Amino acid sequence: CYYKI
Amino acid sequence: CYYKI
Amino acid sequence: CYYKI
Amino acid sequence: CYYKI
Amino acid sequence: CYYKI
Amino acid sequence: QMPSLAPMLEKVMPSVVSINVEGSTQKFMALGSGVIIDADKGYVVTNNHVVDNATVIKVQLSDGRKFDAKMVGKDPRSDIALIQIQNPKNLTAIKMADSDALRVGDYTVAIGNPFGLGETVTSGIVSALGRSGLNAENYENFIQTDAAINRGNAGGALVNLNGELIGINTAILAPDGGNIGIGFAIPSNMVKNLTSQMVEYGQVKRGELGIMGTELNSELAKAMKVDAQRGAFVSQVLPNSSAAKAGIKAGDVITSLNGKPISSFAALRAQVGTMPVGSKLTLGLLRDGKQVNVNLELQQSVDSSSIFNGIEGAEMSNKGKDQGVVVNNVKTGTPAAQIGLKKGDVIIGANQQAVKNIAELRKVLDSKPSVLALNIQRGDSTIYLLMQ
Amino acid sequence: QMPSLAPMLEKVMPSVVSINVEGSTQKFMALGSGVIIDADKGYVVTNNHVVDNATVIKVQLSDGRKFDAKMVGKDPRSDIALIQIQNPKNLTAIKMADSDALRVGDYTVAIGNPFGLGETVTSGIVSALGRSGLNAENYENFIQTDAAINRGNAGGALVNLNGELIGINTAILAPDGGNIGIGFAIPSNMVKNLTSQMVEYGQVKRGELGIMGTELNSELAKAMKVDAQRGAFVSQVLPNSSAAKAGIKAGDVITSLNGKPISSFAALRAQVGTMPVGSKLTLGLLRDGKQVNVNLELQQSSQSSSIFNGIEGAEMSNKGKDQGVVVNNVKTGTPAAQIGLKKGDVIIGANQQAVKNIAELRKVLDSKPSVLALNIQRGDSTIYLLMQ
Amino acid sequence: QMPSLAPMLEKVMPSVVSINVEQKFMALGSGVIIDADKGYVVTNNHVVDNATVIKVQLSDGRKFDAKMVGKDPRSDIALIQIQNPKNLTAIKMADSDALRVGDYTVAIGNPFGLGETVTSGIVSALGRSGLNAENYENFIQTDAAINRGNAGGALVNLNGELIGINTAILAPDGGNIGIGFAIPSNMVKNLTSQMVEYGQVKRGELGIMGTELNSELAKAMKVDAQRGAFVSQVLPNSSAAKAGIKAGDVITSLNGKPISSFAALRAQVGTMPVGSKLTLGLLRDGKQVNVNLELQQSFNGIEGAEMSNKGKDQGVVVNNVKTGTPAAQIGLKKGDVIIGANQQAVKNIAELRKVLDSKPSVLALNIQRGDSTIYLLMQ
Repeated sequence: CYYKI
Repeated sequence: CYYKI
Repeated sequence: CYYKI
Repeated sequence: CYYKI
Repeated sequence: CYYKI
Repeated sequence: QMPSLAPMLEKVMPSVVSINVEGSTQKFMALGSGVIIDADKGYVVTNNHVVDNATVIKVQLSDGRKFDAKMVGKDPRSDIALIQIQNPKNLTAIKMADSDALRVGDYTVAIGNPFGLGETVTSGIVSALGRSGLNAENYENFIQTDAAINRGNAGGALVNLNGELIGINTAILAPDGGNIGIGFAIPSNMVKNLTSQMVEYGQVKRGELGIMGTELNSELAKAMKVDAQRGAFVSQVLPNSSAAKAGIKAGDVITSLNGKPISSFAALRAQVGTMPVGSKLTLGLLRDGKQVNVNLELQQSVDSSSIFNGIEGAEMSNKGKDQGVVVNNVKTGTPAAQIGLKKGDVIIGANQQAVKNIAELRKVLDSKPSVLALNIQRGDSTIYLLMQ
Repeated sequence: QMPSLAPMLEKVMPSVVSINVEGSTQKFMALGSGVIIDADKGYVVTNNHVVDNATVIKVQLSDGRKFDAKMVGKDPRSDIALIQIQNPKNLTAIKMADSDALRVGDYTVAIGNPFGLGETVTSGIVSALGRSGLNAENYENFIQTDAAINRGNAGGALVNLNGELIGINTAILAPDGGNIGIGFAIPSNMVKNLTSQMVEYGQVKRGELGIMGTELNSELAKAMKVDAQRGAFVSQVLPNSSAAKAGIKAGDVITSLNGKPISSFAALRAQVGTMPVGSKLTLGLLRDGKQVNVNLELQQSSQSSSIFNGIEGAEMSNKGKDQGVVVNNVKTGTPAAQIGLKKGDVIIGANQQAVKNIAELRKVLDSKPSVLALNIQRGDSTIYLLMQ
Repeated sequence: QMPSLAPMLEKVMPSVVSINVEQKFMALGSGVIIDADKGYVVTNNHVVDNATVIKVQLSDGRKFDAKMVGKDPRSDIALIQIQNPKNLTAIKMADSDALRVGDYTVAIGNPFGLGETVTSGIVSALGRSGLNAENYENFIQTDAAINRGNAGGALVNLNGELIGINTAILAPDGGNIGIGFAIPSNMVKNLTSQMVEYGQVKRGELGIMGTELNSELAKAMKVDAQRGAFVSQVLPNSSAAKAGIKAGDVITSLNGKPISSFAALRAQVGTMPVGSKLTLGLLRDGKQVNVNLELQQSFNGIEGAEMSNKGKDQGVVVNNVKTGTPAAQIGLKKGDVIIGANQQAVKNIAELRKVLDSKPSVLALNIQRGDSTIYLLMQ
């Protein structure tokens, strides 16, 4: 799914 | 005998 | 099928 | 055994 | 582990 | 300053692709590797045991571009298939060197896709050459390499330190399914000869010379008081064969082909099991301690399972000039004799249409009817047979 | 006069240690390997899973000298630990290399202690770069090798031909637990950025850029008419983020990191997911099919065995301005619910001595008495907790 | 212009063989030619042990019949001899003491009876032992591919010189995982050169007990080195007792070459022939000590009784009697005098021997104990 940085 | 990848 | 030595 | 060609 | 030589 | 393999692989890895296959049998999906042979046309060679029974085939390059590929040819006796990429745009082909120049000791670079991880390059050497016996009916003249090869490397390229294709990784020996340093690749010359046959005709013109024989061990050369301890031993020659036309006596030993020494009969059988009908070649022989050289040319060469798939033990063919499919011989307890096919039956018709030969028969077979009704005849009697 | 690795190895073999650890959870024993980064201070880097739940850590050198090592910093998100040797006496550390210059096909050498056999050296090649997906939440930008790696190589060194460390052997893909020719190691730059943070802070300054993304596949590439078939796909940018200040719009595709092309988004998350807070970097974007560069600067993200060392499942930090040791969130069944801890608990005191922060908190953890009394609060309620 | 091992290998591969040996069983392994003329092939003992039939297949295919020469299962080395050798190719042996971790290796053998298979690797490590605490083990470890059937094969360096004999792999599954062990060539030299000259392995001992040296013992005994041999105790009348090796000493080197561990040191001299003079590097009380030594064994002394002649042809007087010996079963005691045996008088050890050379089923000895004249019986 979506990821974050 | 042998295996087949 | 995985191994963390 | 035997084989043809 | 007390072998002889 | 360090030595490396990176500059060679940066020109070669775009050539190797990962393949994905969807099938049905219990539906299945398979993954493996492939090698771009022709750049413009989109020919990608792979293992036949990779792409059989495949409904959908998508090929992914090294950079991640997806394509759709169509089967073109298959040859399971040697386990080489060929697919063609749809709408080929910007691909890289691999130069194929002569595999007959390989020697035990040369360094090898194996490229493939184990476990869908991605393009994986591994290093090894030529462990041995001319190996066969995994499936004694197959045409296998395998290269042996300790290059790391696991599930998914199949259809991947085996290259020398120059990046030229020297073999297509095929199978490994693993009592645990994981690589223990034993990989097998079909030589590039067998692939070069089998890829060039699927380009012209879509299948293989399996040519036969016409000599029977078996392996030459060390014991038989002591009995035949022959010098060489390995080669092809001619047990007999078939009459009316081009090989018999050339002057080949039984009891002779074959030692070379096109000058190349012969590792084994099963290797020689596999080498020529790929060349098309009519290939001129030279042979080195040893009959009575004398060297004999001769040139040759192939001639052309039937189960009920060669017409049905699953129905063995009933050898059939055409009869006369469009007079039905005659049953030549039937073995007891075989998938045809369980339904009623006896030896001598003349298949006259099926499902209210006449059957004159193996061709008119296959006009309604491929029409796939639910239940089938043959109108064969046991001599003077007219009987019917049912299937499915 | 034969080529060999022995001249290089005799320089580097002292730098690699084996690590023996005893702990409890139910007492157990296990072992991995470590690498000396600073021979003066006694810094040995290893895998965090080698040193997880560790009461006593012993390091044994190449020559057999036994030492003692205390923990420094751990980072289980990337499985990098760092320990310091008690009494550093005449060591030799390894120099490192820039993994961003690594190429697939370069030769590699693995050094570790497989099965407690002692320092074992094994050779291979770079199989692939940017490998990930083996644990989605972890920051993994692995290197792949066909060099032999087994149990005990964990934390060991992976060096090039000049003897420079390029990676730390972490884990293998072995269906049976034995190396099938596929090993993974954490790149050097990742270990350098993480260790150099652990020397100053004993922790990882986890900075964020403020972007949402997913992996750019060939299918999505066609969806957005984007030429690059791999990279980062920007889904949204957060307000007040450096990424917003840099002017990044959603739908942009990231292709390069400081020039270095991106193998995947997962590699990108691990790359800058290790760079310390404030690290200025540039990016290669791609909006409307037009290449765009941008300069950036990481900012803060603001987030128990980090402090407890063995009793985990619950993250905890300081509270407000001198408000004590708050508990952020707890997982069930872990050693945190074994003592009576929930989310929102604020450790204000311990053994009649107040606790204003984690530095005042561990200021009593140092005392190590027989019995602990945690003066926590839940809501306006003040309670105590007893352990050991 | 590419590199390759093929030139080196096409010189060496004729020198490595495959072996076929046959609750009846059939077995397969490998061997390496030591002598071109005599047809001597070295191989692992666990390949040709309990062998009724031994068929050797060369690199070209030529089969041969071989029979046993020597065996020593404590080191897992066995020597066979090809019967009626014709045009055989010996291998050139190198001194394994020149080996170094990181040198490239090449292993040759017959994995799963496939035929001669060549595999590459490096020296993973050296001096490894412990996999059978009672076997003589000083293995070269290598990452070269080695599986079931590679036993008895050749591990050679890049010049083709034989550095070791592939023996066993460390594998939880029975398939190579990059850990293979090979007995060093120098042990093969000392062992096979004994099986030819003596038929078996003349084992010598120094008469010292000892345990390994850990970093924990180095502290307690004020010793500097962290690995070696700790002399616990020396047996009296042993070479070390004679040589003046005292207890609590530490063996650092052997003949100049330093020692990696006691278990390696035990395996080295376990292959040296009896009487092999040598020198040791000791370390006692912080003083470097060198010592020379001479192995030993573990008139006509028959069955544990030392005897020599008495008087002028007055028979053979027994001189010592070890208890719990064949001599103790016969009852003979020290000081006993023989006059005759089996109705034949005995004057010296020659006349005794010519009745022992006659090898009878029972032995009746006409001795005299003290003042009495008695008979003793044997066999």
